[PDB]
Amino acid sequence: PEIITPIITPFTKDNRIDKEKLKIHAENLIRKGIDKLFVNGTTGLGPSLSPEEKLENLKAVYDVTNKIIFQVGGLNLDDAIRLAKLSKDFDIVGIASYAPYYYPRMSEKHLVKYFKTLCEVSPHPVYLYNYPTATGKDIDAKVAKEIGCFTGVKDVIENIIHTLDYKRLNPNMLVYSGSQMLIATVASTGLDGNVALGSNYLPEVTVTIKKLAMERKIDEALKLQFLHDEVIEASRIFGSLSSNYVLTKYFQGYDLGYPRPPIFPLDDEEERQLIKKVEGIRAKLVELKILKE
Amino acid sequence: PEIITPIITPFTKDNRIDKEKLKIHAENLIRKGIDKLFVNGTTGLGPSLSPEEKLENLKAVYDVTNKIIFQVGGLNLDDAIRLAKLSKDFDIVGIASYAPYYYPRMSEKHLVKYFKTLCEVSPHPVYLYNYPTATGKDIDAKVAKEIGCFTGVKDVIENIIHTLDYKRLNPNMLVYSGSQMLIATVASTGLDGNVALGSNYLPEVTVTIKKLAMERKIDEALKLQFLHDEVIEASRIFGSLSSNYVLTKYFQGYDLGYPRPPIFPLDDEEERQLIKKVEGIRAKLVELKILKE
Amino acid sequence: PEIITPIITPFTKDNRIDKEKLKIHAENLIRKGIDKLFVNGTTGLGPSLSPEEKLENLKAVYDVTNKIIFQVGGLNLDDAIRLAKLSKDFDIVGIASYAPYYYPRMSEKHLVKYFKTLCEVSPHPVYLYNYPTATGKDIDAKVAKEIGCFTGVKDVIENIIHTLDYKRLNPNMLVYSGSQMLIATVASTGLDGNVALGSNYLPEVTVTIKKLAMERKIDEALKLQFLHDEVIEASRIFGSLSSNYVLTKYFQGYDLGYPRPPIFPLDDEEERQLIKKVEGIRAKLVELKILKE
Amino acid sequence: PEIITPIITPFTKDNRIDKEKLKIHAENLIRKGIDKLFVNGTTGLGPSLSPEEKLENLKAVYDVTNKIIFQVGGLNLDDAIRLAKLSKDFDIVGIASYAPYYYPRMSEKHLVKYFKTLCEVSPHPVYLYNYPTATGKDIDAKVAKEIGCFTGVKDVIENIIHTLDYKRLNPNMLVYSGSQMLIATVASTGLDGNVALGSNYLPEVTVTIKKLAMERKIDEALKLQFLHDEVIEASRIFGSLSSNYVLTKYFQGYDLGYPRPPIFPLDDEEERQLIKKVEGIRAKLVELKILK
Repeated sequence: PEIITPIITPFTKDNRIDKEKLKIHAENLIRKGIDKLFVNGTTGLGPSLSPEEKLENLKAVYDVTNKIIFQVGGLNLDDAIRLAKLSKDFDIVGIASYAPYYYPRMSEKHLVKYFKTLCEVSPHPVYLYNYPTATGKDIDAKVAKEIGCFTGVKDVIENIIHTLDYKRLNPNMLVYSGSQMLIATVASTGLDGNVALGSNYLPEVTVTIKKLAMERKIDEALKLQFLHDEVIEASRIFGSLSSNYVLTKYFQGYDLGYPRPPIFPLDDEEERQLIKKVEGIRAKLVELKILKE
Repeated sequence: PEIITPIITPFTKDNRIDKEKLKIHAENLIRKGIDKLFVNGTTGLGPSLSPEEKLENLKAVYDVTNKIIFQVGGLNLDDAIRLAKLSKDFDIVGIASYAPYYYPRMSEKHLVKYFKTLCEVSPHPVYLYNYPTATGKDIDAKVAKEIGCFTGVKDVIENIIHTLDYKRLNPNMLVYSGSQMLIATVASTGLDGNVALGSNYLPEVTVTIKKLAMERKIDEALKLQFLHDEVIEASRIFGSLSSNYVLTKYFQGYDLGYPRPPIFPLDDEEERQLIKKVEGIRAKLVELKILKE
Repeated sequence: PEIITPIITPFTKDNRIDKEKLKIHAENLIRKGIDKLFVNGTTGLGPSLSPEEKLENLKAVYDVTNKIIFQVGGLNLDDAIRLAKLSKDFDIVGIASYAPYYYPRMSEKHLVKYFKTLCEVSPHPVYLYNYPTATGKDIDAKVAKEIGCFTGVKDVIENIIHTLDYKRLNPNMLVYSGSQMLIATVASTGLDGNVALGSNYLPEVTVTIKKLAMERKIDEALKLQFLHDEVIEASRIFGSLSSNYVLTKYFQGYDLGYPRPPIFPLDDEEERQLIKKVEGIRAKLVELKILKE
Repeated sequence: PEIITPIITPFTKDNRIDKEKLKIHAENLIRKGIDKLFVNGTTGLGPSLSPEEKLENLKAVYDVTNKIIFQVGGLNLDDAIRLAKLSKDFDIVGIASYAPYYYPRMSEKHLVKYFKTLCEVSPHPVYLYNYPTATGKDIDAKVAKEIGCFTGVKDVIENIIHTLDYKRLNPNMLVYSGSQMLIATVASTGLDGNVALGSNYLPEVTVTIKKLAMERKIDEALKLQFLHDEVIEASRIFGSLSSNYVLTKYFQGYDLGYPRPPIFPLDDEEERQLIKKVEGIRAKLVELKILK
């Protein structure tokens, strides 16, 4: 079982990547037991980044670790190809792409051709990043088998049978769930792990749930799952992708800068309200010895 | 954890409930280890049954077992009230209702009042039957808490975090998933069991997956899960609610008659095509000693 | 260019059809210039009515007028067949059915077979009642052509090209829009009329918009269209199907009884709030000489 | 009322904007009666263009006409701001933006702030480009009123009451429908015109339908509407955004190059089947003297 963090991209006030804060964050995640870092995913505002910026993020995290999956996709296939080729000089886990987003009613043949083109140019294993609520497209287990060249899939969906279908139809594929329900996906149900959307700000909780689940301490894991879920709900009040910055600073104790507008930062009042909603959870996690005081 | 079968309603060729086939089927399910029978659910074509027929189903299954959850809902609240009251004389597990279907944009206040009215008249525990893809409405954990009178919920959805939310917000509620992914939901993830949509025709597989999962024989449970999933996929070719009849006859060895049009019966060609698609699965299950040749 | 009213079903406090109030309402609508009355549609709570109740509604309206389309559909095809046959003794415009509702993932073959069965037994022209938001199914122009036996379609959808497609692919079919935008569908865009959701409580507005639109007085019709839309929006505050009763009493001056729970009646305070929301609209309609005070 | 064409962006075989084919196309549309050109819309593959390419498109079309609405939106607000400011030196009709796409569950507050920011820096009138099926967001008449700074809206949706709501709640706003049903939106329903997604390849049909409609000749307008609809249905066989290139070449007689992958071009065989599907429609339009 592995935990993959879709790592946040810190931006400066000038709306450029803050490489030093990114390095600090990646170092903390690896130190806290995260297995692999997924760079330029939704949580990292991948679609908001130019190709150059996607490459910047890779370079900053690569200084720290090579346990990286490098998301390269976009609506200009030539740029995705150029990022795939540029990744050759990095001894990472793989590259990845979401399906082409925005445009409705794209044919299956064109979607398959997009992914097969990336596979044909990739110097690394290729991972499917399936995120239907954001892309409008589902690249399901059958289409993945037709594409035929994925080493793995990250299925960011709450429909857990949909994720298991990949393993059934592609027994050699590494299959990761992005379900919020870590207990039922990270270990012992047929999958290889979880792409954990809350692991940026509470990697200790994610990692401990994984351990407890592997030990079958389900009641103990549930208690932590529920605290995790309360933080997720609180993060949705003002926008989860923006709230992730405030929560990482609060729980992990270092600043992660700003998101990129139109993913606007929480304003002062929103930040204080969000902290009020989670300060009792922090206290409980300290009592449980999950977090340090 | 417990397995709940949403039991099929067998109809005769002239569209009457076949009470004797229903009793044979109910007896087989209990004998094969199903814990409880859910009567007049989607799988039982509940919405296609008059209130008089819904009661007729209860009476037939009650001749076999009292481990019944009696679905009574509909768009005439007086009929649902009458069925709830008629159930006083039956020593059953509970009554249940789906949310009012068909009408779009029903107010939360009116949905809450519908369920609270049933609770006020029920002589038994009341179960929420949540089936958003059919009713067009979701009665989520928060609305369930507001209603405040459910003894349990059957959450027929693949979104497993949605199901866990009921247990987090309502710790005393019995919470059952209708996910196809038995191996995750039946045991060891904090729910009370599974409403197993495929357990009419392969109760042995459902019950064995549960046993293997509880024993931590996950590789063995997975092989059976996949066989189950292949059958579910084949059932979708011609329509699962109709295919359920052919599959029960094939795997369990007794006739269950016909569905009720517009849930049309598979014709003979469709029956033969479906059987060809699953006969290798049957042979595998015989080899595995799950079924008898 | 015809206006069709999907007529309300008035119920008594005892939750039975109020035949006398239905007769008075039907008489008023015809007297105010509505062309045809559509009985047992969504606005009439069709799916909440037993087959016998659907037939009662036909009889009560038929005493008044033979300008009826009789909705007979449901989830027991035998009952819909019964009703179709029972209509033979009524010299009405046609019968109608929505598609089978509730059950998801019904095959095109089965949906086609449902409607072809009704056509085979019908003693009257058969009309498609297309309401995808309520039924979960779209019987579009292509499927209607495949069914091949509809005399007309009522397309209750805001997608106006969807409605025109029926006329393009079925040039001999009568095609009515259920769009809220009367001005654009009641005349001069290739359709045969509108099924007017608000014509129960303001038939005068509906009929006046029709005449103004034919007389090429689009500025005048727009003003009334806007007042009509403001009333529609106010009806959604507490639930449109319930608010339609209060609005008919307020604008037309006679009582229409109660809806059938779970379509709950507005309580006395909700009624007061709704009337305040439309008080100024009534005054404007009186000033414009469309309603007598 | 007006016809607005969301103009195609022609690309070369090596995936560069073909400025000289774009100018040929723009000049033809204007010559055939199109009122305004909407640049970097969905049909122009706006989200597939860098901000630098979005400006390139403006500069090329501006060589032909100033009757331009310049779409500048994207997921880096600083780039949209730059494009809005760069537009100052172009004497055009307005700028436009779609709502931020991709990210789900964006708050109304953040959506409003995005548009109000563009309004604060824009040297031209600002148009809302509402396309819920592509962006996942609906900026409806109520939210547009709250934003309060739109000169106009292009509502790319088949729900015609949704579009009229903008005029009811914002009486001074210019309101255009992107409905396929031209004959109901190009005149006599309270709207200011139509953003016509088939007008790239059959501008004659769009403009003639508008004329006939205004002239109350609804029977003849309907016959053209149906032919237009048959071509649109054919365009969906292999992909509408890709098929629009083949159809423009076939009906207008000049080459428009290629789309940008993953909007892949039709292959030679796909092109032949599409042409076979519409060849009878072309002959009919010629007979009717719509085409020559």
